[PDB]
Amino acid sequence: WXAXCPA
Amino acid sequence: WXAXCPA
Amino acid sequence: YLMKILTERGYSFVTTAEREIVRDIKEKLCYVALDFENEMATAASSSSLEKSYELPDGQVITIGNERFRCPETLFQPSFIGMESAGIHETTYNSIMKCDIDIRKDLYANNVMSGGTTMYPGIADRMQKEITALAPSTMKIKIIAPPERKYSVWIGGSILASLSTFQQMWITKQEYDEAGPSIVHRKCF
Amino acid sequence: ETTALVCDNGSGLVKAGFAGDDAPRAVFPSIVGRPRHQGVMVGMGQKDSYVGDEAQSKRGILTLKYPIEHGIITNWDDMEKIWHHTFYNELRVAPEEHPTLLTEAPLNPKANREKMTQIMFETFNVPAMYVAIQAVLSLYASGRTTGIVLDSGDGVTHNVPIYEGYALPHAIMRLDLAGRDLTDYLMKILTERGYSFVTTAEREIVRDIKEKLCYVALDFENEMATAASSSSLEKSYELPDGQVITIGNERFRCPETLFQPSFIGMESAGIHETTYNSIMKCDIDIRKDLYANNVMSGGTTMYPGIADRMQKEITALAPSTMKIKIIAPPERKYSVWIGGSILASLSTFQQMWITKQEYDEAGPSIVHRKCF
Amino acid sequence: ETTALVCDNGSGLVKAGFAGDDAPRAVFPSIVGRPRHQGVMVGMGQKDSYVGDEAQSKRGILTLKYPIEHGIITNWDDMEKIWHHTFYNELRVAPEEHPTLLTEAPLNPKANREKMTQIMFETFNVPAMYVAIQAVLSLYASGRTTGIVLDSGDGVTHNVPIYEGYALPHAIMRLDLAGRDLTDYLMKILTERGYSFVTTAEREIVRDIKEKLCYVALDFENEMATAASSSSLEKSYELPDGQVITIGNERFRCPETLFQPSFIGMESAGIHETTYNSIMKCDIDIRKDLYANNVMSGGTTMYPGIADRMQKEITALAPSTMKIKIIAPPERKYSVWIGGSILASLSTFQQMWITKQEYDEAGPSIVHRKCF
Amino acid sequence: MILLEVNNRIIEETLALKFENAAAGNKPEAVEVTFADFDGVLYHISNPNGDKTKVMVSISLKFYKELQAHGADELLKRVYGSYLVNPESGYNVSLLYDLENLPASKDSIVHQAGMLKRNCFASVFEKYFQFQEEGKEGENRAVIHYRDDETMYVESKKDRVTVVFSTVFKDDDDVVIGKVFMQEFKEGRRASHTAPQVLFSHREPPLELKDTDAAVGDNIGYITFVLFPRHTNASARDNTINLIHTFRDYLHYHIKCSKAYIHTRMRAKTSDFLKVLNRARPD
Ligand SMILES: Nc1ncnc2c1ncn2[C@@H]1O[C@H](COP(=O)(O)OP(=O)(O)O)[C@@H](O)[C@H]1O
Ligand SMILES: Nc1ncnc2c1ncn2[C@@H]1O[C@H](COP(=O)(O)OP(=O)(O)O)[C@@H](O)[C@H]1O
Ligand SMILES: [Mg+2]
Ligand SMILES: [Mg+2]
Repeated sequence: WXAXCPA
Repeated sequence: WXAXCPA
Repeated sequence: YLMKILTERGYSFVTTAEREIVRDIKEKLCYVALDFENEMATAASSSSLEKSYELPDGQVITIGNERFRCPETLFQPSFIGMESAGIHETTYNSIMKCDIDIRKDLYANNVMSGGTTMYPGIADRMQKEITALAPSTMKIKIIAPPERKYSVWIGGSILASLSTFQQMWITKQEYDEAGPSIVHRKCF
Repeated sequence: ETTALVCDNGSGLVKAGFAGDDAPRAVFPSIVGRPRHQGVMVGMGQKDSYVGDEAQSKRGILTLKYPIEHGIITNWDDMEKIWHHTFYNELRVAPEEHPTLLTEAPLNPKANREKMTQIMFETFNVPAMYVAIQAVLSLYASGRTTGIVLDSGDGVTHNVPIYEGYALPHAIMRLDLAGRDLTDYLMKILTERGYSFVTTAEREIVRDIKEKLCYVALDFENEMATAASSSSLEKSYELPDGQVITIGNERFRCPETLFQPSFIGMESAGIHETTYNSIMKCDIDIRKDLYANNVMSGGTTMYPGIADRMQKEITALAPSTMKIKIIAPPERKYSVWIGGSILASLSTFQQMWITKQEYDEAGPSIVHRKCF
Repeated sequence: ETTALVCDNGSGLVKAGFAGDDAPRAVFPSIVGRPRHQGVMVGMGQKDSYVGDEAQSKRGILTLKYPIEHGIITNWDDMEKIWHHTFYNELRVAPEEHPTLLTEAPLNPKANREKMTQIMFETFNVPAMYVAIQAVLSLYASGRTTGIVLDSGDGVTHNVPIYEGYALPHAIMRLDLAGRDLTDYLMKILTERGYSFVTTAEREIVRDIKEKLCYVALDFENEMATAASSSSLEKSYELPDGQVITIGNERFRCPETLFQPSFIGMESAGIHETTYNSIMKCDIDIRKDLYANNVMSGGTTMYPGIADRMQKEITALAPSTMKIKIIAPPERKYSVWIGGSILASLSTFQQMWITKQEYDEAGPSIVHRKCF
Repeated sequence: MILLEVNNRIIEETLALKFENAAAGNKPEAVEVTFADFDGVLYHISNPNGDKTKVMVSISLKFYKELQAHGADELLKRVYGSYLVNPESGYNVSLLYDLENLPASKDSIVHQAGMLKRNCFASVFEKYFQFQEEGKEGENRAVIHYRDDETMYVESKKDRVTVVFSTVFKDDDDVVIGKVFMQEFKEGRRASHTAPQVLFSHREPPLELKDTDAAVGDNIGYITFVLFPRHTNASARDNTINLIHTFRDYLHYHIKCSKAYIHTRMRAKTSDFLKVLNRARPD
C-alpha cells in the first residue's frame, strides 16, 4: 500500500 | 546451527 | 464509509488507531456539496479541489472527491445499503405528521445540534432541500448557532439552575421505597 | 477469434489456459529473479532476467522477488515481463488472436486497474478484455447462486456475501493475512526449534514444507498437551542437501494463526469472526441461506480438518437451533480459473467485453463503471 | 546473600562483576585453547587446557577456538570450563553465596536456554538465577523507556523496537553478520594487498588492527577517489615481530560491509535497511517516538563516524519532514552489564528470580514462560 | 548528466579564463561572442564601446514584455546589485562587470551570473508564492508562453498554488514516445513521500484553461503539479523552481537517452541473431 502496510 | 549455517 | 473509500483511493486503514486518524481527517477536511453532480464534474477537472494532510509518520495523503462524498451519505443512505431516507426526508415526514397549524411554526424554527452537523454548507443544503420539498409559498429559515457542540450541556446546566426544577429530582428515599420503575413515569 | 484466454494473477502463482478446457495449461509461480553474483565464464551471455520454473530450478544464485505483494502490484516491469513470458513462451498465442480475461481481489486501488487496462490495451493491443472478481468466478465454478465465499489466497483473504441474482457490496471484508505471513511465522518458529532459514531459496523450501507437512488442530490445548507427550506426532522431512528436519508442534501451530491473528501481532480477528460479522451485517432473511451455503476457495484452505474446525466454530458462535454446512470441493485450487472459463463461454457475456474503440474514445475510467 | 553477579556471555569478550558496581571486575575474551605440539621438557605437566588472558599471551603454540559461534553455543565443555574459571580464579566467589544473571541474544533456540539452566542449577547449584535480553538491559542502562536498540555484537546484530511499558516481539530482526565476518573479510583483503594471515594468532592480530585503525566513510565513492590520490590516508602499524604494514583503503572498506552485505555474498540488507523495515512494521503513531530515540550498543559500533552515516542514511530513506537523532554514549561497550546490574539492584526484581525448588518441581520448561 | 544543470558553463568557463589572467596589468582581451541556450533565447557578450575595461552580458527573452509589465524591482537589488544597467540590445535585461573596481569574490559572482535565465524567470513564480504567503488578495492568474509554441499557466489562490504545463511535439516520430513517457509520469509515486500530485490529460483540457487563451488544440497534452507550502517554503523553493524550469529539456534529453538505450539493446541482440545464423556454415 502507500499508507499503512507496505504494498 | 543444525540446518543452515554451522553453529 | 470514509475508510472504505480511502481504501479505493489507495490508502488502507483497519485498526482503531487509524480509525481515530480518519476521524480527525474527516473533522478537519470534510464539507458538504450543494450539488453532487456539479461537484463530481468539477472533480473530473481535479486541479483545484485536492488537499493534502500530514500523517503522524510524515506521509502525505491527497484527498479529492472523498471530502464531499462521505457527508452525502446522510442525504443518500443507499450508499451504505440502508433502506431508509435522508435527514431532510425524515424531518419532512415528521413535520407532516404534525397538525396543520403548527407546521408553519415548525418551518419557521429549525434548531439543529450535535457534532455531526458542523460541516460547512450543511445548513444551506438542508434549506434548499426543504424549500424544494415544501410548498414554495412561505419562508423557511435555518438557525445554525456556532456553539451547537455543547448545546446539550448548556441546556442541562440552565435546566438545573431553574428554581422550579429543584423539586423534580429523584431522591434515594423515594427510589428505594418505590423501585427502579419510578424513572419510567418521570417525564416519560 | 474462436475462444478467449483467462489469466489469474494470483498473489503467489499464475494460472492460465484456454476458455473451455477443464484444467489450466500453464501453472507456474510468479517469480522474477536476477543474478546476484558477478559471472566469470565467457561462453554464456544468458538472460539477465529469469522468470518461471527456470527461476525455481536455479533459485540458488538469484534474488527472487515476488512482483505482487498482498494483492497489489509493486513492480510493473516484473508483471509485464511475466505477462510476456506466459503469452509467448508458454501459451505461444498472439494477444491479437484472442481476448484476455483478468481477475483481481476486491477493494483494490483504482490506480492498479487503470494501469493494467492501459498496459494491456497499449502494449499487447488485445482486441478486448474484462476485469472480474475471483469470488464470483468461484460461485460460477461451484454452480451455485447463493452463499459466502472464503477466498483465502496466498496474498489476500476476503469474503463477499451474495444472494440470488444480486450481491452485497457493503458487507465485503478484506484481510491482509495470507500464506506469506504464515510462511514468515513458520520460519520464525523453525528458528526457535533450532533450524535457521533466511534467504528466498529457503523461503521456497519452507513453503514446500508447509504445503506437505501442515494441518489444523480441532483443539489447540489438547494438541499442545499431546505434544507434551511427543512420541507419535513428530515427523521428518528430507532437505535437498540430505539433512533431516524433525517437525512437531509447528505442524499445527502456524495454521492456528488464521484463527488467532494475535500471534503475529495484528489487532484483528480470525476468519470465523470476520465471516460471522459479514453475515450478521446482512439482512435477517438471507442469513439462513448464507448459513446453509458456505463456499471456500484458494490455496490457503487445503489444510485437512480446516472445514471441520470452521464448522465447529461457526456453530458455537451461531445459535444452536439450525444446521450449518461446510462445502469443501477437492478442486478449490483452480475454482477461480474454472469460473472464469465458464463465464467466458457464456453467450450473453460475448457483448460485455471492452474493445479498443470504446476504450480509446472514453478513456481508462470506463473499467471503473464496468460492474464496479 | 547481599548482592548478585551478572555475567554476559558475549560470543566474544565475557563481562562479569558485582551488582552495584559501575564497572566490570573481569573482562577477558572467550578463548579455550589446547596445546598443538607434543612437548619434550619434563619439569612441566601444566594445564592441558588453557583459558583467558593466559591463552591470549601464549597463543602462538595453541589452537584457539571460540566456544560460542554467532550467538549459539557449539561446545558445552568449553563454556563450562570458562564459567568455572571466571567463577573461581577471577571472581573467587562461590556460586552458592550469590545468585547469577545471564543474558542471551533474541530468537535463540530453546535447547540452549534449557541446557544452560540445567547446567547452572545442577553443577554449581546456584540458589537462583534469571535469563534476560541484552537490548532491554541497554535500555535500562541508558535510562530510557522508548527507542530502538542496535545491539551489534561480535557474533550477532539485532534490533528490538520498544514502547512505553511494552515491547513489540513481532518486529524483531536478527542478522548473523557481526565482527567475525568483518575480520574474515579484512583478512581476505589484506591478502589482496600482499599480507597473508591464516592461523588464529594472526586472527587476533588482525582483530587488534581493526580495533585500532578502522573507521567508516561518509561517502564510499569519494573516499575511493581520494584513495586514488593515496598520499594522506595510508597508515602504518607495527607487528610484534617488528614488521611494518601499510593499510590504505582497507581502513574504510571492511566497515562498509555492514551497509553492503553483498560484499561477503549474503543476500540480505544493511543495518539501516533492517532498522527501517523494523520501524515501518510498527504502528504509525509510535514511529515518531522510535525515530526520536535510537539507542545503539555493542562492540561493533565504536567506529568513528558510524552515527553520522546512520543518521544520513535514515534521513535519506525516511521522509524529510521530521528530525532524526542518533544517541551514541561513549560507554556502549559495557551498557548491557550496567543494565543488568541496575535491573538486579531493583527491589521489585528480588522476587522474579527462579529458585531451585520451583525449578525442580516444574522442570526446565519454566524459563521458557519466564518473560519469553 | 541526469538532472539538466541550470548554470551555463560557457559563461563560467569564459569568465574563469578572463579572470585567471585579470591581475596581469593592462590586459583588455577584447571579447565579442554570441551564444544560445534552451528556451530559444540568445545571449550576447560584447564590450559597450572601444573601452575594453568593461564586459557586458545581455539576454533576448521571448516573453520579456510580461516581465517588464510585472516589475522585477526585487531582482534589481537582491541577487544583482549595482552592476545592472538599462537594456541596450533589444530592451532586455543586460548586466556588465566593472573591472576597474576590484572584484573581491571570484566564484560567487560567476555562479550568480551563471543562472541568469532562471534568475529572471523566478521573478514571477516567487512573487506569486509571496502573494499567497503574505495574505494579500490572490493576485490575478497569469499565462506565460515562452519561445515554444506551448504555453504555461499558473493560479495562485489561498491555501495552495497551482501550475499547468502544455506540451507540443514537432516531429511525428517523437510524439508517441513522448506520450508514453508522460503517461507514467502521473503514476510513479512509490519512491516519493513529500512530493506533489501529478496527473496527465490530453483529450479534455482542464476547466482552468477554458477562459485563458493558453495552448489549445488536439495533439497537446497537459500536466499539472499541485503546490503546497510543505514543498514551496523559503527552503525548498529554489529546488522546485529549478526542477520545473528544467522540466522541458529534462524530458527531451531523457527521450534521446532512451533512444540510445534501445539502440544499444538492438545492437546487442544482433550478435545473438548472428550466433544463431552461424549454425549454417560447416566445421
Ligand atoms: N497443497 C497445499 N496445501 C496447503 N497450501 C498450499 C498448497 N499448495 C499451495 N498452497 C498454498 O496456497 C498458495 C497458492 O495457492 P493460490 O490459490 O494459487 O494463491 P493465489 O490466491 O495467489 O491464486 C501458496 O502460497 C501456498 O502457500
Ligand atoms: N575498541 C574497539 N573498536 C572497534 N571494535 C571493537 C573494539 N573492541 C571490540 N571491538 C569489536 O567488538 C567486538 C567485541 O565487542 P563485544 O560487545 O564484547 O561482543 P559481544 O556482543 O559478544 O559482547 C570485537 O569482536 C571487536 O571486533
Ligand atoms: Mg488468488
Ligand atoms: Mg554480545
